Amino acid sequence: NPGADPRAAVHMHTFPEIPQSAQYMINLQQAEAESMTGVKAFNAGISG
Amino acid sequence: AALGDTATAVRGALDAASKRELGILRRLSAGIIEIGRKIIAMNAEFLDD
Repeated sequence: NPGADPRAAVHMHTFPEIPQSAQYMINLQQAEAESMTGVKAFNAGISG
Repeated sequence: AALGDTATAVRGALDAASKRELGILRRLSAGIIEIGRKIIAMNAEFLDD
């Protein structure tokens, strides 16, 4: 029907957006643990 | 730290890590040496020619 263009009339929900802070917090915690122990474990990424 | 920007800039990190591991390694080695000395002492007399 007129007055309702599909791009606003229909909507397909998707996953929400993760904010840029959780990534930073995880990286900070992992780096702190690695510094404390002293073994880098070649981790937090590809084992290589 | 510095997981790859210069050949020397990565040598320091592994050096420090190994140097830190060395102390624990030495403590465990001392324990093993003590065990060995006790074993030698027991072999001295309990065992036959």
